[PDB]
Amino acid sequence: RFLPYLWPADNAVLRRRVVGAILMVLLGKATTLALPFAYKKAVDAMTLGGGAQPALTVALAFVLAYALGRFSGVLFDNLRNIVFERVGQDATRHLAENVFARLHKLSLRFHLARRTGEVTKVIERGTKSIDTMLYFLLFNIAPTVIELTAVIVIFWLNFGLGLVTATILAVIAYVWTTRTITEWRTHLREKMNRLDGQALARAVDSLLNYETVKYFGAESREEARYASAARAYADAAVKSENSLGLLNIAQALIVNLLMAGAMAWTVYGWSQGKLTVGDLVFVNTYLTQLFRPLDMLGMVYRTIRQGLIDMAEMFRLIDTHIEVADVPNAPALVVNRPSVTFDNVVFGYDRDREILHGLSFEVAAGSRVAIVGPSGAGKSTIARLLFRFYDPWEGRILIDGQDIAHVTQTSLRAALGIVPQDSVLFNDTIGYNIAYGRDGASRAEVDAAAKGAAIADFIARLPQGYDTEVGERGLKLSGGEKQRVAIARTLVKNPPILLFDEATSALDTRTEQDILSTMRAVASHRTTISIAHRLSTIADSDTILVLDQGRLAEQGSHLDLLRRDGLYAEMWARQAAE
Amino acid sequence: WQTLKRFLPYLWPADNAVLRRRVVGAILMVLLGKATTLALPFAYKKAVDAMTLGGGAQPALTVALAFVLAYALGRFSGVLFDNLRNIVFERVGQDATRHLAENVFARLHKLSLRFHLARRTGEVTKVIERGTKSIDTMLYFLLFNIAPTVIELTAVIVIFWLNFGLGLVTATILAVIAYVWTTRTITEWRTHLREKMNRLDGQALARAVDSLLNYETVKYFGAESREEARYASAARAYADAAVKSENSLGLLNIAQALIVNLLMAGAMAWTVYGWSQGKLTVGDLVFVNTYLTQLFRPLDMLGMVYRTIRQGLIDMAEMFRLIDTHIEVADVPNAPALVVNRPSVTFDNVVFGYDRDREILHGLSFEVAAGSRVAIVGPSGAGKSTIARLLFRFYDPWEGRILIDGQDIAHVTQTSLRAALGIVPQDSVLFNDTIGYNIAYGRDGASRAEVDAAAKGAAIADFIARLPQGYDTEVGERGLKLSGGEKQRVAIARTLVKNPPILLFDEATSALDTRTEQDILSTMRAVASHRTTISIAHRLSTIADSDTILVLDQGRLAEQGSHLDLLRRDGLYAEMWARQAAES
Ligand SMILES: Nc1ncnc2c1ncn2[C@@H]1O[C@H](COP(=O)(O)OP(=O)(O)NP(=O)(O)O)[C@@H](O)[C@H]1O
Ligand SMILES: Nc1ncnc2c1ncn2[C@@H]1O[C@H](COP(=O)(O)OP(=O)(O)NP(=O)(O)O)[C@@H](O)[C@H]1O
Ligand SMILES: [Mg+2]
Ligand SMILES: [Mg+2]
Repeated sequence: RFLPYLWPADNAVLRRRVVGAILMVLLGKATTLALPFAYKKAVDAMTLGGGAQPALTVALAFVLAYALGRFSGVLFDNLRNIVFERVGQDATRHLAENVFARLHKLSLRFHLARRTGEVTKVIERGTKSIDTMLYFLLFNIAPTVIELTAVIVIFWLNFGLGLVTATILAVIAYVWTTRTITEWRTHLREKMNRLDGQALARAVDSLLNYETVKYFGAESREEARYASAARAYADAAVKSENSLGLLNIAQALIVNLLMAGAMAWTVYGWSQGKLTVGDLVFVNTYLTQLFRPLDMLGMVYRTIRQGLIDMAEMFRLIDTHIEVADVPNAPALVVNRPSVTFDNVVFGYDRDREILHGLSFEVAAGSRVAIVGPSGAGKSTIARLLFRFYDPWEGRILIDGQDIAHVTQTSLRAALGIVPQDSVLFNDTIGYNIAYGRDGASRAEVDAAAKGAAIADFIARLPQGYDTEVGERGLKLSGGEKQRVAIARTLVKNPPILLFDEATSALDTRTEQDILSTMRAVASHRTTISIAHRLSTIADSDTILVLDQGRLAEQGSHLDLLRRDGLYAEMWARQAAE
Repeated sequence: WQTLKRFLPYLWPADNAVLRRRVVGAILMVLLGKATTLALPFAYKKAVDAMTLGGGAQPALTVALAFVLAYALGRFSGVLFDNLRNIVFERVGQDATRHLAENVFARLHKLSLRFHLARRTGEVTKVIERGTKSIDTMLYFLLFNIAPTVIELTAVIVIFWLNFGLGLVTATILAVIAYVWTTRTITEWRTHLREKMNRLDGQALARAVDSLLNYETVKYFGAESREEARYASAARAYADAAVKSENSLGLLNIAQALIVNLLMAGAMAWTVYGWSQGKLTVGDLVFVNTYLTQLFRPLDMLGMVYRTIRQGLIDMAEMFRLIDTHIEVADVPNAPALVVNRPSVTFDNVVFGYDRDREILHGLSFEVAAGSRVAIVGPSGAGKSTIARLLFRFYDPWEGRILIDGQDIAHVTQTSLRAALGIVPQDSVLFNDTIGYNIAYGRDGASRAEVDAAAKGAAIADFIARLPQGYDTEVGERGLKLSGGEKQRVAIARTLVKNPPILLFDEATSALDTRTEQDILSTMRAVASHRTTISIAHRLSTIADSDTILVLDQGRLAEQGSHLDLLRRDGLYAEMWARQAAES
């Protein structure tokens, strides 16, 4: 139940669009009720002839009534479609936009554990389900009931109470058989959807690892592992479509038994002198015009049922994946002095394995602090917690003495600029990626960042320059070039706090020192936290934080830590060993 | 087109199965259904026996039995035969869809590295889905919607010829010709809008998927609304195109209805006039009524059938264009296998660039000796990973050649060449599975002993042991739940499980502390005897103890020699090593 979302629609002229559309339907249905009465002009072709002329009433009245009735029915249906198409496309678009936004609202844990193909299939299928569900609720529930009741009333009036009882019995057995077969088919369809999602997810995962498959020559292995899920889906789909065919034959059996009974009773009434032969075609046309909407209601029920289950699936994917949230009436972060404080932070990604065991440190405002440690000590975890992708179990994190968990995430992330360990670029040009740092960045800012990131000369020597396409995830650039593009993005952003998580690992020391010296020259009060395994990158830092066993082991300058003969001294001795 | 003549050799292996029986049965079912549909109004035309020869006990027997037997049972048998065709053909159809999807996936993995580097994942996904669906529906309509419609059309024409002379048949063929004409005209009117619409849909989905891949980036720069707007733009463009297309379809439907109902009025008016002259009966009225409805019901879909066949043909031609253009490396005719007796590597005057407007390798020549441990260093952009990609033959050089044990890489099967190489790439990507599956991926059917030995060699065995789920820990998409060093060590473990004669580490230990790195390297040097090891690294301490160091600068080999030799020459490597020992 997500009701209030469509209510803004009446702000527009959608009223005028929907009412007329509904109006069209009604008029079309009206002609469909005046179509068999139009066909009892054959009575005037046999019984009593014509009041004025026997063949003139029949010819003229019949051509006009039957032809215009069928044409006007189709015309009103298509007029409804034509006038409602704009509203329908706008509704589908708004649903897709809101789904996309809610998908970007989800937590980092979800996107790290996601499967892109599965998410794609689930989103597509659920959006189609919701769209068709709303369409059927607007155009296939009230008109069908109207036709059903109207045709029942006409049979009541012109044929007593036998035809209506037979018709309601047929309709009730129809809805019962439909429910039974649909409930039988729900399991197969659910399994089929799940298998299709898994198959598409596996295919997309194989696409993401194309270079891996090439590196290990496992093309046939991936082909077979996709064919497995493909064949499972094929079996499930065969079962489901056979179920649908059986439902169709049962529905046809019921409707045609009603047909035989009705026309037999009508001709028996004729043979008893009660009814006319025109009543035969009367009941014929009315039963066909009643068989169309019941065939519509069967698929309407099936579609609403599976649309509800697919909607539940998609929402279950977009529901419970929001860990970090703003506290009620959260204020904005005020960065007067860009300091960072880790106050006894205890954190782990999952409760069964703890990574940070009460970590505490103080990055002074405007300082240039480094973070070292072995692989797995939890440095990138510090980076992720500072950006509040997760909340710590115990302790807290402060920026200028303010708890990040008690401030709006927007203001917190506006004060931070992160160059991640895994740098990912948009499948666009270098200019777009570098300008992405700030919305509406000027060419001057882009050039300044490219010069500060030591890629201005690289971009200048490129045949397409700033318009060079970087490919998916920027893999068409070299590693150092991608890292420098990320640095240029964060420089365009220009926040008070900067965090380089292994930002220059793919750079030669010369280019790295160019970037760092340019930053130290042009920056005045920027705080710069840097993580690196290459100790030469951070030797000239103001302070170095040695992380060990999820805690802070040592802290101090390069010379102090070397003289203290501690853990950092061992690192630098083993790395500076000739 | 000739694409269908070129595509047909693949539906030729399909002919060898029992699916001959299933398709024959399906066609038979169709034919029986059409026969019953034709016979339906023949005996609904026993309303004549109701009025004419009527008013007694015998007429009521003729009529009751006549309609009960023929009309009700006939329409039921028609629907039953339609669904019987569906049920007997469902297996063949699903198998055809599955085989098409498998072949599309295989060909997609057959394309060149350039394509996948420049690809758009969401666009590729949407295009593959739409094209496979279109080809499937095209084949389905060619098999089940061409012969039955022609049969019904000609049969109803013959029946009208017999029971109504030659005026009705001429009117009917005129209506049919104006119907197909209007359909073609409107379809070609909307085709451009449909192509633009499909293109916009693909672009929008590609943009959304790219935003998904950059979730962390969007979060880092707070551009959620920016991505929302950049997706909404293409979404509403697609919406406008779709509105235009569906309105075109609505006009097509009203025009078809106009034609059909004009023919209806004319035919039934002529029938009642013939009745008024004593020529025809009221049964002829109901006759022509049911026959005209049963004749224009299949045409109500051939309009879309033409659209579907056209778009399926163009998508098939697009597929053939994509496979005739996006495979740049191929095996020479009767290519032999690579015989690596002595794992040496040779770059003989290699001139290469990715695009012709920018050359990266300017006549590079070097000799990696068999069993040696050579390093490749240089500034960012010199073309070291380019050397790595050329050695694996992702691209072919413009000039020069590459040799492994004296054999030209371009004159050997790619499978044997790539089997002799094991590379840890600069961009390590893992499958969205467990650590055990990723490490075991190095060799098909690797044993637990090999996986454990490789995890020990990559210095990650202890880490996996201390994990709550051990080898079954999920690494996430692209292995982003592991750390950088852990992911690199998993990649090293993969290449160690593979255990080829030649190994290439392109920045393989950059995210590792020097201790773990030296553990891995010492373990390798201990267990390896005659393995050739090419290593690329900016951190020179990783490669200082190499047998030879190759300095690459702007695509040319500048210096060459041991660590001591290059340090003593006071050249570029000496400058790099002095600047890297910063002692600040
Ligand atoms: N999302 C996650 N789920 C589970 N475990 C995780 C997740 N992210 C990180 N880890 C683990 O947490 C530990 C610390 O990771 P991380 O903070 O990246 O350390 P790191 O040392 O700074 N990166 P590195 O230099 O490459 O070793 C490692 O054992 C990771 O495998
Ligand atoms: N597919 C491609 N299309 C265009 N340019 C490319 C492509 N691949 C690589 N390049 C360029 O080729 C040059 C060198 O690429 P690369 O082989 O990665 O050198 P590299 O030595 O590995 N750089 P790095 O790893 O950062 O130290 C760079 O200018 C790249 O941008
Ligand atoms: Mg890290
Ligand atoms: Mg590289």
